Amino acid sequence: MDSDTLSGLLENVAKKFPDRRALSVSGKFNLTHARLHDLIERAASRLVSDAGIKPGDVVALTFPNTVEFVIMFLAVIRARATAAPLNAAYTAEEFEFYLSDSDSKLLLTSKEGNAPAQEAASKLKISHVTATLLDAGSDLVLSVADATELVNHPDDGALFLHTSGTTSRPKGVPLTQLNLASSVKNIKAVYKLTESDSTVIVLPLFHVHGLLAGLLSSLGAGAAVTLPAAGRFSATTFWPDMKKYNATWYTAVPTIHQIILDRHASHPETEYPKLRFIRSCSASLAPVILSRLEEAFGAPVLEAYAMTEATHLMSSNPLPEEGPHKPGSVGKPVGQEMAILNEKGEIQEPNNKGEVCIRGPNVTKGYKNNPEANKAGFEFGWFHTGDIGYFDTDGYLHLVGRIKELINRGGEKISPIEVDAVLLTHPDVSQGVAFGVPDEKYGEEINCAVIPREGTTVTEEDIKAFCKKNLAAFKVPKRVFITDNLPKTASGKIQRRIVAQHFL
Ligand SMILES: Nc1ncnc2c1ncn2[C@@H]1O[C@H](COP(=O)(O)O)[C@@H](O)[C@H]1O
Repeated sequence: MDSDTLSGLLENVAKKFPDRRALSVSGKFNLTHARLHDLIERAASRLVSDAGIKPGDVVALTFPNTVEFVIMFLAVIRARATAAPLNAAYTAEEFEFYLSDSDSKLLLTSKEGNAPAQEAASKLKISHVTATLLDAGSDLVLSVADATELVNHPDDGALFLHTSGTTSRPKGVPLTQLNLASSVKNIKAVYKLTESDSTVIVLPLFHVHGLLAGLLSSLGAGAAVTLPAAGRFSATTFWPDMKKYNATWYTAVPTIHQIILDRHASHPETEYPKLRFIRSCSASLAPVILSRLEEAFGAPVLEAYAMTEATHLMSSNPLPEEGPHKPGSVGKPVGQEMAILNEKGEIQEPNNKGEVCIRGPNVTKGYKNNPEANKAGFEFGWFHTGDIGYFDTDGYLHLVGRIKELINRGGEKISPIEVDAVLLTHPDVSQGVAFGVPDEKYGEEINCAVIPREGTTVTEEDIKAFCKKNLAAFKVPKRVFITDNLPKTASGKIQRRIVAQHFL
């Protein structure tokens, strides 16, 4: 059943499991793998014959998490075109930038549309076409007027995204059919996803975590995916959806797991479904959150490490049946090479820190139009992640942090990851984030911000005293900012430099 293109893999899945459920919209749609497959084929045929989509063309998509997004995403890559999913919340200015930068030739939206995206597309003279799924007797309806021997090549572009800009400049990342097929195989393999598995999407599908792990790897296993009725995560409908659609796992970022834990505290379900595992990725999972999750929902919590340039998955803790999962660790490399290198590019022995570097068929060939970033980031096939970590003697990776977020206090580098984990263990802390700030005496100093739990009162001195009991003195935040809100990216991450800037 494996293939080196995602479209080929999905064709194999549809032929083997045509009547298994593939894609549900809560309360509304329940598509099987054959039905979904054919909706995609017919939509791709319309893209080629009626919307003039040629191999190598880029098609932008901006949708909530909907059935139309799934169908059209897969129709675009099936037509040998590159999908560029974009955040529906962008301004017309941002849409204009991303549409121009990706070389999009077409903009797809729902029937309801998106006014800023359409404004940007009109200005750039990029065609706009809408997509609507009506009922189970009809093809998906495209607003363009009136596929079989399309051949998908592994090196065809399939997915185009941009990097976050947390520590560097936002760069364009082109990913191929081969990149996608490889990551879907890796993700399926390490979690042993099969056609009996089922999940609910609780992350945006325009970022690789929700897209590759939640959606595409499920489909690639003949498994089922459910989208929330309202096109985005809802803490109140989450467990009803997980129960009704027989979910066996889910994946989220730590901030979303925290929201789910808060909901369990204020409104526990009388019963929870028994899951195979719960997955965390994209930002550090504090050990205390791992333990709270395992206690609350009774399933093993497996942390993974991933990035856009690796088409999501790089490493993961394994299934209990294959090995332990370690709090504070992101587990072992899956289906790719990984090495810890010092600044002279020498491989490090276990328990020696250095830059995490990867090599494999899941890794982008290179940033778009950025020969200097490619010369700096790639060497003999190996990509430099910008993350500092080390392997323990079991070969499990422990992340220390992004190179440019480590706090250099008088020659000693502090890990904000480490301190975050400690902050979240304070009885009255709901959220917390440590960050580096300038310091006249030490060059850099560590500060942090915390959000107290509802109805609790916390002081800077409380937090500092608690930190002192649990960290070497040099790591203790010198200033503690109390606040009621920490901004998050759409990918569910708190950006350290933004918080720092806000409180300085
Ligand atoms: N499990 C994790 N723990 C800590 N950091 C992570 C984890 N997964 C991803 N990251 C970080 O997220 C970055 C990728 O972010 P992006 O590709 O911009 O969505 C990585 O290079 C790491 O710095």
